[PDB]
Amino acid sequence: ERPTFYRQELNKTIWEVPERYQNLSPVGSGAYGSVCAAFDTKTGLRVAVKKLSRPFQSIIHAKRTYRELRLLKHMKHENVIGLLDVFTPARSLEEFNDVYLVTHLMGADLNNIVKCQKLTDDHVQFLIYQILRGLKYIHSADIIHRDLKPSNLAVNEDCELKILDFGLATRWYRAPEIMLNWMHYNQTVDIWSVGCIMAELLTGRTLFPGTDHIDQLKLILRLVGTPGAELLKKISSESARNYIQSLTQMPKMNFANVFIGANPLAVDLLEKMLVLDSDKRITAAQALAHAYFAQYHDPDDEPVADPYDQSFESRDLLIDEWKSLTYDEVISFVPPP
Ligand SMILES: CCc1nc(-c2cccc(C)c2)c(-c2ccnc(NC(=O)c3ccccc3)c2)s1
Ligand SMILES: CCCCCCCCO[C@@H]1O[C@H](CO)[C@@H](O)[C@H](O)[C@H]1O
Repeated sequence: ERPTFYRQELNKTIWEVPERYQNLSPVGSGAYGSVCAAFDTKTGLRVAVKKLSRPFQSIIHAKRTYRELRLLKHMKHENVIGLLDVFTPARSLEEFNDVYLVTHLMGADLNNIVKCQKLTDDHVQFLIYQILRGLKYIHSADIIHRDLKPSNLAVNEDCELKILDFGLATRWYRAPEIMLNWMHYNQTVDIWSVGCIMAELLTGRTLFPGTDHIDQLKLILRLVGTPGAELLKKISSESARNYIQSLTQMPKMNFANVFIGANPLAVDLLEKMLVLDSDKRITAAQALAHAYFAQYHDPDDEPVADPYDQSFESRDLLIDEWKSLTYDEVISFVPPP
């Protein structure tokens, strides 16, 4: 049957949750809603419960709620945030107004683990491996993260890592094409980010700590060189081309000297991730097979996602339609094993 709910005032609204979730304590809040830590008596897990704010206030809010719930329900992988539970106190669609999402309580992100220090090479292999493993899965669903950074990487005390699309400096890890509003993005935009994160774990220093947009791009070109002919022939914007040919030629730096001291296999991998031309960057699948990850790579335990129907993105529906579709997704949810 339906669980027994209780009501408690938290973050200035009445939260109504199943009695399995105990000891709600706010962690934080913002425009999106707010989040309480709780204990799930049923599973023995520490969890985070998020009450969405204004989920159906407008067409756009409603479609965003639907998008969020669909994504969360589809993501079932150890290195990606997933859903333990979703609930509403409403007993019918007619009563449906509030959506609550439940996931594992997370207490630290990659910045907290790193502390601007060098990590050991073995530690970097393990962390980067997990990121790539999660990215293979995400990319296999025809999804691109687009803003992968340390603040979106949760890590527990066993340094098990999960990719998030939220947080628990902002542009230092972005692909250069993303910062130049290129569109037509490749999934390897995320691989650029992995390269920036990996470099920083090894060296203890941000790779491209630009002061602003143009400075970021200047630091990038100084390392990887100015665009070569092969890259230039794929640029359709006549302003971008003539600006690019007008810059002084700079060669690609010698990565072996830049990251001197590093495992030469790490250097090799960085050379394959941090390529300006997104078409020539290594994929997540290819990177998992790279010799750097030999102690962790298991081709039979690097799973891919089921096909992910994102056709709803192209649709323009009424608020009550998005609301109804969301309600269907709440009611049909089956918790993980
Ligand atoms: C958009 C903003 C956020 N959303 C969630 C969240 C919560 C439940 C379900 C889902 C899908 C996301 C967040 C979440 C999820 C899990 N753990 C946390 N934990 C924390 O924020 C945290 C931070 C410091 C100390 C202790 C705890 C937050 S943060
Ligand atoms: C002056 C700085 C130049 C930055 C060049 C970035 C090149 C990124 O690479 C480009 O990505 C596009 C997808 O986004 C693809 O369509 C192109 O084929 C690919 O070359």
